[PDB]
Amino acid sequence: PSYSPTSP
Amino acid sequence: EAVKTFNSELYSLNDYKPPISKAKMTQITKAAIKAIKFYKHVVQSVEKFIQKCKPEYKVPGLYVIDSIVRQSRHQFGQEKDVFAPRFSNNIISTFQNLYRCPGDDKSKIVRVLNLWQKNNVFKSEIIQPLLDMAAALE
Repeated sequence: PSYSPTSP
Repeated sequence: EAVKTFNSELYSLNDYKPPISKAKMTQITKAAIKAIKFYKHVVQSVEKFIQKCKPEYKVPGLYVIDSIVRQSRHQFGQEKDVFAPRFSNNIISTFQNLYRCPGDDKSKIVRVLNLWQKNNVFKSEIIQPLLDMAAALE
């Protein structure tokens, strides 16, 4: 559920 | 009020133990993007948060920058995005603040930088000094 620096 | 709503959601990070939820990051990002007319205020607020927040929130603050810049580039186009260029003005100082994070969070910052480099989010003359700052800490 945590944010990861991935493409939106 | 656009800025007030954004500030409210950004500072709500203080209610939570990181890592921060995708849903929360999405809320903050959506409020930033909705407030694009006030992008300078949005950037200022993010930078102030990063300057003043507890060490556990530095990475969350970086993730707010990453999320905003990624969504803006996706939504408005890489060449038209106003957020990365605006964040670049103070970015050396922003990162000096970010690297005052717990030692076990340092790898998380480098990850973000490596991905920004791969995707040319910032020019090399910006990315390299930020990378150099991480290396000088070790």
